[PDB]
Amino acid sequence: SLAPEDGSHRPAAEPTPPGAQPTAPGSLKAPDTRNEKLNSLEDVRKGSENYALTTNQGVRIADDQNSLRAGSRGPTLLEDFILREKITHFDHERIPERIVHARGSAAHGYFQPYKSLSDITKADFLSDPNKITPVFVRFSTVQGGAGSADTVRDIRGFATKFYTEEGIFDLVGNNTPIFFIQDAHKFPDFVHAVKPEPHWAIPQGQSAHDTFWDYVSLQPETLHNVMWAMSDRGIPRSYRTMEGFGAHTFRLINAEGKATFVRFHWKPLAGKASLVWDEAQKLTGRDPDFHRRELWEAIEAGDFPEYELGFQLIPEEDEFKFDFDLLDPTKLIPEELVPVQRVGKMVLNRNPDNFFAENEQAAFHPGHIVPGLDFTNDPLLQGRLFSYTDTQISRLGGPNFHEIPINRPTCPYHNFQRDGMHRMGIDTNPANYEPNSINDNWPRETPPGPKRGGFESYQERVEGNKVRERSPSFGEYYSHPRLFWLSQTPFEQRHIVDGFSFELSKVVRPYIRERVVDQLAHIDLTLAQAVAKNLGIELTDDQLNITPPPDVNGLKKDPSLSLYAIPDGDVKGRVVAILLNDEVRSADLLAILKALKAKGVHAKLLYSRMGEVTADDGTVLPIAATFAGAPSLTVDAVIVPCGNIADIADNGDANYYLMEAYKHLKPIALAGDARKFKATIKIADQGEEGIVEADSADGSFMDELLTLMAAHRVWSRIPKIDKIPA
Amino acid sequence: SLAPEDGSHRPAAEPTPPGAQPTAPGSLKAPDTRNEKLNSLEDVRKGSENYALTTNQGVRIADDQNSLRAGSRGPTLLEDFILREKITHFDHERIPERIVHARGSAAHGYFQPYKSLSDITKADFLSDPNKITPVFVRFSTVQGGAGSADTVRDIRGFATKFYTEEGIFDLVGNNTPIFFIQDAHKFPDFVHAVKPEPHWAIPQGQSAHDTFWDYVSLQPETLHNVMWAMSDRGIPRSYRTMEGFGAHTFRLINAEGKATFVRFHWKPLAGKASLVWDEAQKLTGRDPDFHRRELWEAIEAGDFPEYELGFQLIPEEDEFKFDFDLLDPTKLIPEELVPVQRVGKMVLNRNPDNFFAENEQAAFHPGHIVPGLDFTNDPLLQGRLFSYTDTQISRLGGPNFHEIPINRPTCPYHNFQRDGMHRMGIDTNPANYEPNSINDNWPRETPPGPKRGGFESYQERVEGNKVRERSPSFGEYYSHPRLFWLSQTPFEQRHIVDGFSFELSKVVRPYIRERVVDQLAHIDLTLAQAVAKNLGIELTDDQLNITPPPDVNGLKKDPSLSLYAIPDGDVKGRVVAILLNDEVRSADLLAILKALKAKGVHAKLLYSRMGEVTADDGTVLPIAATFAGAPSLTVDAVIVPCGNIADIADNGDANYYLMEAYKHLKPIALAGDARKFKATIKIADQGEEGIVEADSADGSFMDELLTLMAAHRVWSRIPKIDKIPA
Ligand code: HDD
Ligand code: HDD
Repeated sequence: SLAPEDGSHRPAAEPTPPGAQPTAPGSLKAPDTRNEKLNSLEDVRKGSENYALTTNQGVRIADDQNSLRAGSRGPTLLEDFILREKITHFDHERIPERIVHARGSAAHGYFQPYKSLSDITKADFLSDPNKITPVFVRFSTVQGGAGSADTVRDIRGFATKFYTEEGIFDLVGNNTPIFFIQDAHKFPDFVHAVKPEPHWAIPQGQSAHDTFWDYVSLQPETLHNVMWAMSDRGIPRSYRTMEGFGAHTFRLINAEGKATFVRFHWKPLAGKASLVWDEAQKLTGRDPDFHRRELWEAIEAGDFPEYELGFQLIPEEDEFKFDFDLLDPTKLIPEELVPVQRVGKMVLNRNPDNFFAENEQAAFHPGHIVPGLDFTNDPLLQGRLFSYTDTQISRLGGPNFHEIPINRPTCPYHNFQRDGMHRMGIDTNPANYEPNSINDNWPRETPPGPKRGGFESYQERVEGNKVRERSPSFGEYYSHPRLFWLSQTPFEQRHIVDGFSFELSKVVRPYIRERVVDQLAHIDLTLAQAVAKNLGIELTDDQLNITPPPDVNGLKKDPSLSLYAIPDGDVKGRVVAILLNDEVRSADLLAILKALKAKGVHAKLLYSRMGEVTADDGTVLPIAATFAGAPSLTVDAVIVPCGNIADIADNGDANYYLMEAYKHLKPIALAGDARKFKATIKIADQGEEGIVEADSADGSFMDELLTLMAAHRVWSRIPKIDKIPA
Repeated sequence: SLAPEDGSHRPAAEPTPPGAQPTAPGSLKAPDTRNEKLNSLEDVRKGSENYALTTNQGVRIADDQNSLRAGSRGPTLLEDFILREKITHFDHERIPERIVHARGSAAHGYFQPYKSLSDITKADFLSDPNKITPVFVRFSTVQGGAGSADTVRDIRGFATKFYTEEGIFDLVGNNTPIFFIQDAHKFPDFVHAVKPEPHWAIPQGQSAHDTFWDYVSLQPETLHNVMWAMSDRGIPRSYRTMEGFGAHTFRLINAEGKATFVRFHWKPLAGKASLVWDEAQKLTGRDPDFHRRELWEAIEAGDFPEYELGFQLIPEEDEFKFDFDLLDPTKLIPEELVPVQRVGKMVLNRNPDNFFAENEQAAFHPGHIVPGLDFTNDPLLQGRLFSYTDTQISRLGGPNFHEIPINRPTCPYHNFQRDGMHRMGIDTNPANYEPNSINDNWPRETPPGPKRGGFESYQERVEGNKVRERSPSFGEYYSHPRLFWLSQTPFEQRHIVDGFSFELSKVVRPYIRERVVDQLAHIDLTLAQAVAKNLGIELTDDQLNITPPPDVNGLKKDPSLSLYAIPDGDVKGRVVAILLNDEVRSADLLAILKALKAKGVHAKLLYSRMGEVTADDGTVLPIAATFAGAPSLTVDAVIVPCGNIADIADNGDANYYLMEAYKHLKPIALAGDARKFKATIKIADQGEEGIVEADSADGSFMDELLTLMAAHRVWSRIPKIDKIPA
């Protein structure tokens, strides 16, 4: 019942490209990768090799194949305590998934600042460019269950737990710089509207349904984040290729007590890249685990996800200086007005050992701040502070959630709190209260100060009556949506139009579509007309006369809002499909593989069956997957080397592979006789931008392909795709 | 007052076909559809129209848009009890999902027997053909979470709660007649192996991964249910078009105390029908809720799902008369040996009101039997009896899950059990123990009897030592897989071959593929060779020499094991895509639509945009969805009426629609000029079986199409589709 004699059951404990080895728990794959937090989990990591199988009580089991019965065809006996322990534990494996962001993928890593920020913050983790702070990061979707798909259109979560020497700091952000709503009190209304509808629990992972567009049409504050969700930001290529944002204005507090307003940013060093909608959708079926898998494999390959932490900083005296309210989380701060200052780099360099223990049980909460940080009055942030503590009581079984290993501080924690379900800490303090004389008052309060001080809130002035009232300054809904729209490239605009058109086409009640289109007419008439057309709606004269909203502080556009306007391509960690034939020209493959390796681009070798093919020079080529098993959806570009092309010329799946990649705007490269495939995707003999062709795969051929891959997708091809049946 | 003044926000309370109206809670959609259980839920149904919005304590809310703060831009106050109640309930909405069958869709209905079964069972619900028993049924997948996709390849659950006059009877079955393993002690090993792998939590909703095939390769008892899952059984068209089975041998006990062994069956009156793999997988992406949705809409349309309950019955004296053990749940009872006797009909005729409250909280458990039934020593069933009670303690929060309204018996329940979390029932009995004199010993035990008696177990003889030992009678693994294989049509066999080839191709460790192939070589060499070819694996002479397993009691096949060998087509409730153009020939549409209506087949009118198109004669045609919005995956056939075909002849989506429908073997009909599309799918001028074509949609056109639909798919097309790129 055992391992194969060759040791091929066990993956190498070395960095390896996606698909080369089976994936494995982080500590077995990369045992020499360490940080303070990873090491501190060693008390609870449990091995297996050479150990006897036991009950949870430590009793060795002799027969784990059978229940205890009265004769071998008889009834099962109640005294079989081994069976009931095993079954009882199985029967209770599940815990409540998170209310929102139930679907997510996580990894370990570390953070360090570029330079001390003690001028603006006394936060210890930002005080020294050579103090490393471990992190645990969870990326997520928002609406779907823990078993929903990755590549849905949705906001993405981006939560980072920093295990600092002065306490845990959780920066709990999303991949867009705003949220749908203004006050936490409306959170259950918004989330109930986007979630599956309550009578039938449909649809999963989709805002494309009546209730969501109902709420949107009636709550125009939502339109800004909806524009982002309908843009390609809603369907990222990978969690490594999206931005992160804290959304709210927080405060930094320095040693001298000065407060500075701050918004948080994460910049992806692998660049910004998203899928296209037909590709993302079809991908939730071909591989609902695509982003989870891609993150885990990138880490196993050494393509560590890296992010730059950046701050937008606004002096206190500048609170009222924009034409929007800094505390309104439906408003972004344009980088043209306030630049992002580089703060530090985060590297994710190890996967967890057990998803449930480390990922599913992790609890992030934006109230977990540290000295040198503070809140503001943002009314959405204010209510979040209540929820993230409260929800852990059911999700994680009670108030000792900070004792679940993933959640534990690596710095000291001591206080007079006691008991609770599943209490691990055994307190020896004679006192469980303070003030106490019986333990000389320990543990003791600590005055605030420059470093290692107690937490004291910034003494912000509060003046007003007790009111349930929206600030009048929040009552503007169109100008940020319009600034975002004007900042996208024409093809990004087209995809926004297509997203609204596609979603609203799935709204059954036509008046809801109409009301949404009327809201679009208040943002931008070209957008509104283009959506209306697709819905067979005609704008009224009044609608055509709606005055567009004002510019944002004089800005006609801000290109930092676009995924693609300013190139920031990085091909390392991307992947190519190489479509094999039964007689590959080995000279082509040599050159292809060598150029890709030089840029850290991975390859997957595909064929019409599994096993091996032999190349022209006798090289045996192992096959990663079939053309159907690993579709073009899962790769960044497609290369077809020369060889016996007749072998694959009339294979439907091979031809379709190229048609799907073509439709989805990916680079394709055809060497020698592989150019016969140009007829399948209707390329003229002259060739075209985005299809690489030559007599063979040489220096030039690969350089070309790699240049296209750095530009991500071939946007100039878009007019040519609506005619192809794919 | 936000409803549209035309009342179009509210769906009509009358049966309407899929897509015609928004879906609704069953009691608002079909208020006159009643049964005793639905009626008994009235005490907890909560309405809404005309009511003031309140806290849960009944306090009217004035402003549900804002938190209470100090100043309208000030901090949120802890005294906002309205905010905290509303966020608290939200923060705790989730409960743990089911350990297995997390993904399920459910409906209300009723059951009635055809005639009294008093001669063979004293079960009250089967005693009288005029006794109607309310039921609640949940259908499910097995592996994936509650938010996973419906049309995965997996076993399906089919669980029926009968609310009988003598107690709840739960018939908790699946859509295949056996299970993967023999003894309940291995259920967590099997389930852990099929579920997402523990390091990374991948893959969702798929057995296509290493650990599953590792376990199967090492436990040949699994192979029979694996054959079922690899066939088109693993991807049903609808919950209305699969079979249901209790799997285990149970007992019926009559008034005279005679036991008869029984296996339970559900026959779908809508026939057996499945998807094909490429369609199924793509549909998990285009509509992960397809089966849930199809069930709900069939019920709203009046196409109620109906099933006939049947029994395979075996006298006690025949226990040992088969080549396999009756208590072995890896073995089926071939209907050629033991016919299914028709017992009664179940009709599902109303959707729930609230999915969480009725579907998510429902608790089914096969130990919930009633006098007139009993168990056997089947060692899988024996362990199930422990699990389904235990698991509710966490899932539903304690031992009072029977007081959750969907779970309550409709008949009396009284006992001495008290307290527990969530206790609803307020006991007034002076006594909470028996025997007692202080309440005259009430409630009292009831002797067994012909009717309305207490439950007494059949006094089966037990003789043996206390052993953890598998019966040697269970040690045969191959002959049932082989009988199943030999019973399939050739196209079914090919689909089995492709299901194994596709799954093993996702298994990263090659030695596991090889070991599975070797197991197949023990079942049937043709199967094993065909899967080996697809994997690039060469059978050894030893493997080519393995002698096949014996016939099952002289059977070389049983056609009842095939989905399609014996025609059982039913078109009612199926759906057709109609591809419109901007000037449709109205006479064609009249003929098509009326022909479909007469046979209970639905239509969806599709185009390149939403809104309307106008026919030749000026009739205005409402568009249901776009070609891309409602892909051919979601229909059973496609009809292209004549008109201005030039409108759509160059539309990539229109073309691809037909290519996808064609690849997946679906009937396609083309009228007048729509026949120019013949070139898109490569049909010969003189046409082919499975393509209907004529000058118009008059005469025999619609009959020919409906005939194809009654046969489900165009299996003869299979050799044609391999070369088409779609
Ligand atoms: C007042 C309610 C509330 C509102 C207004 C917000 N959140 Fe939240 N959030 C929760 C209440 C909550 C929560 C219900 O507490 C969750 C799910 C359950 C839990 O553990 O946290 C959560 C989870 C959650 C996660 C997933 C953390 C993880 O991976 O485990 C992220 C990334 C965010 N939130 C980010 C945001 C952003 C960017 C918001 C707007 C700027 C926001 N939340 C507003
Ligand atoms: C000893 C463990 C055990 C084993 C051997 C089985 N089950 Fe089971 N089953 C459970 C333990 C369990 C459970 C974990 O207790 C579940 C999930 C949560 C629940 O309430 O019951 C369940 C759920 C469950 C459901 C879903 C009910 C619903 O819709 O809520 C169905 C249809 C079945 N089972 C059917 C089967 C079949 C056909 C089996 C093999 C013949 C089988 N079970 C063996």
